[PDB]
Amino acid sequence: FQTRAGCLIGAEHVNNSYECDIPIGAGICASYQTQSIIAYTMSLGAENSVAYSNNSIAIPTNFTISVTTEILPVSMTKTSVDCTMY
Amino acid sequence: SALGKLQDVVNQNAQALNTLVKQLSSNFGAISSVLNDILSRLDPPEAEVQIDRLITGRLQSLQTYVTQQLIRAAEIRASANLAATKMSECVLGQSKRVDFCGKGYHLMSFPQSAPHGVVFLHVTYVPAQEKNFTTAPAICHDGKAHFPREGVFVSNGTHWFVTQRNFYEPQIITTDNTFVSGNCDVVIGIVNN
Amino acid sequence: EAEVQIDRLITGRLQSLQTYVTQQLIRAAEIRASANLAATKMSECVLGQS
Amino acid sequence: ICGDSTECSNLLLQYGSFCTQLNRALTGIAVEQDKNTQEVFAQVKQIYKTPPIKDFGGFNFSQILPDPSKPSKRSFIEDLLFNKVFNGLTVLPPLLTDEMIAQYTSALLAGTITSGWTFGAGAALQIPFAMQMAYRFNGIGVTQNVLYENQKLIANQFNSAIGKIQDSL
Amino acid sequence: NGLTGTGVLTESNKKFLPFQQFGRDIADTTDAVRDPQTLEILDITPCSFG
Ligand SMILES: *[C@@H]1O[C@H](CO)[C@@H](O[C@@H]2O[C@H](CO)[C@@H](O)[C@H](O)[C@H]2NC(C)=O)[C@H](O)[C@H]1NC(C)=O
Ligand SMILES: *[C@@H]1O[C@H](CO)[C@@H](O[C@@H]2O[C@H](CO)[C@@H](O)[C@H](O)[C@H]2NC(C)=O)[C@H](O)[C@H]1NC(C)=O
Ligand SMILES: *[C@@H]1O[C@H](CO)[C@@H](O[C@@H]2O[C@H](CO)[C@@H](O)[C@H](O)[C@H]2NC(C)=O)[C@H](O)[C@H]1NC(C)=O
Ligand SMILES: *[C@@H]1O[C@H](CO)[C@@H](O[C@@H]2O[C@H](CO)[C@@H](O)[C@H](O)[C@H]2NC(C)=O)[C@H](O)[C@H]1NC(C)=O
Ligand SMILES: *[C@@H]1O[C@H](CO)[C@@H](O[C@@H]2O[C@H](CO)[C@@H](O)[C@H](O)[C@H]2NC(C)=O)[C@H](O)[C@H]1NC(C)=O
Ligand SMILES: *[C@@H]1O[C@H](CO)[C@@H](O[C@@H]2O[C@H](CO)[C@@H](O)[C@H](O)[C@H]2NC(C)=O)[C@H](O)[C@H]1NC(C)=O
Ligand SMILES: *[C@@H]1O[C@H](CO)[C@@H](O)[C@H](O)[C@H]1NC(C)=O
Repeated sequence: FQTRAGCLIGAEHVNNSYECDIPIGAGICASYQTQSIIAYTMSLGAENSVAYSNNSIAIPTNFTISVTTEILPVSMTKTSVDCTMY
Repeated sequence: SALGKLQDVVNQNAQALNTLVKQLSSNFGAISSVLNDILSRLDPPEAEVQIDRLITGRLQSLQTYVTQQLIRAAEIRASANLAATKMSECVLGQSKRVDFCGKGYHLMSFPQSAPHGVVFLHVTYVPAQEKNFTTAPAICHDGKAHFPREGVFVSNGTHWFVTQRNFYEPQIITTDNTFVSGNCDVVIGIVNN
Repeated sequence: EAEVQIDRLITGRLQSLQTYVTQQLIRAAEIRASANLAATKMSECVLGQS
Repeated sequence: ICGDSTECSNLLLQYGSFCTQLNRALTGIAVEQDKNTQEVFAQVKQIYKTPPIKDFGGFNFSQILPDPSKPSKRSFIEDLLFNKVFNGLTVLPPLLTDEMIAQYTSALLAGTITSGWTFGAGAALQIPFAMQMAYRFNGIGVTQNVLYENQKLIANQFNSAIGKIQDSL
Repeated sequence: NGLTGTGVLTESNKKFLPFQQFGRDIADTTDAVRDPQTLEILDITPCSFG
């Protein structure tokens, strides 16, 4: 199969679009489905038209409480090398 | 019972120290890689020419290690400054910056310590189960235009209410939740009620 | 005699390649901060009112 | 360094692993270039589309909305921007094409024209555009009647000021 | 004639000047040549790699 990233051997080119799994490049990704290795154009997401008009409004009637995590590196290992003994 | 952003730092630093250790076994164009085997079977005038190539190679190894540590410490400092700013603005206060403290309307945050980092637990409010309604900018009554004080005018199909904009809680339109400004002939979309 | 002359080229070309690779690290660390600011402006000016 | 010659290549082995480090460094900076783009542009879950009949209270977004008869389905102003700006060396392509990034910006732009700031906090909830403009006026401390009584003037000023970006570029 | 290299030679659409014997581009790599018997100029392209 000929991509714009190069020539790809050993993967079948399907026609459906999934989320990206292993990035090949120039818009192509690969994944292990079903049992074989397939290559496809990635999808950006599901489509959605909003019911816009000039006198319509959507107002929520309930809510959820969400808790999510965020991880950040603060520090690293302090190392010294004696330049002469090295 | 995830942490790859912390394991990446550990792995990159070990991978640099391993390369520095392993460059101690290259000849760099000398007869031996070990200095004692040049010293034992050579005399000073010709030991020197072989020792100088080892010195040249090992100095360059060490300099590459130190430059790449300086570039990586500057990336760790930006991360730690961002984490300090999140600790001040997400744990010691309530933020209005969108997406700064999680997805949704920030309510609060809790810190937790990690091996070389920090984990923030963000509590947010996420609105749910939206319904459709008809809206109007203003109401017309007695030849006057009425605007909501804090909310929106909504219709369930037959009746008009005021509600707050994030939670549906309909109330009667009175002179206590509206204010007046002008005639009902200038604003585009007035309805009569 | 060609070993001594090939080593003089090897040393120079290695130096030049490694200078190229250092200056790219320093330029990428600057592009990274610009993209981090662009990601914050997309959150705070496009999906909100600042 | 050697250019496919076994004499130079054997001498090079005496220098250890300098050339595995250089490649590791360049690979590490080529992966973060795609990470840079992913975090600026993939700020939506859905790809939102704008309605076919476009009445936004007098405001006119036609020079920044996508154009089908154009290359890569870009907006009119995204085109002016794309027109203004061997031996062991290769250039790798980016993971997102330019078509994909123009798709991402049109989804952001249709989300904001149509739902305000609600889609960045949850599900998109539609609201008429002038009522959204009135909420934004409230957010800077002006009352809403000042927008509703000056709607046509505010819309004309906005249209005439979007028309000047296009000239200056 | 002494111009030594390796690659794949194709026929070209350049036009040298009668005294010019080979061409080179920016970065000074040889990308064309004249062969000394046909008096025809040939494009030089590096042999695929990756
Ligand atoms: C508000 O009303 C609109 C328009 O009536 C609804 O939009 C529908 O969206 C679906 C998408 O699955 C379309 O197939 C329909 O044609 C649309 N119109 C309908 C059902 O009349 C929208 O779903 C409504 N919103 C809510 C929260 O109920
Ligand atoms: C819109 O809401 C109004 C008020 O909530 C509804 O009118 C009331 O409906 C109840 C139904 O049990 C009656 O008992 C009341 O007498 C009605 N009038 C009032 C309270 O003043 C109306 O039915 C709603 N319309 C729709 C289409 O749902
Ligand atoms: C909002 O849009 C609706 C429909 O696009 C407008 O209703 C039209 O109003 C004009 C003049 O008021 C009529 O000539 C059309 O026949 C109406 N359309 C339909 C389908 O009935 C409405 O005027 C717009 N403005 C608002 C509600 O302020
Ligand atoms: C809302 O009610 C007002 C009256 O309170 C209506 O105003 C009348 O409009 C007609 C037609 O435009 C005029 O001929 C009358 O002179 C108006 N009377 C007054 C007292 O202003 C208005 O038309 C109504 N509009 C709707 C949409 O119901
Ligand atoms: C929004 O503004 C654009 C101007 O950029 C209008 O489109 C052009 O209008 C002129 C004047 O009639 C025409 O000559 C062009 O053919 C139009 N199309 C272009 C330039 O692509 C557009 O009509 C405006 N939208 C509304 C609803 O008025
Ligand atoms: C090199 O010599 C050969 C002959 O040894 C020439 O070949 C002749 O070329 C002409 C074209 O100009 C043909 O019509 C003849 O049939 C060729 N003859 C033979 C025997 O090959 C060639 O032209 C010479 N080229 C130069 C540049 O001197
Ligand atoms: C993919 O879809 C296109 C539709 O244009 C079709 O021509 C092609 O044969 C399809 N390929 C496969 C493997 O189904």
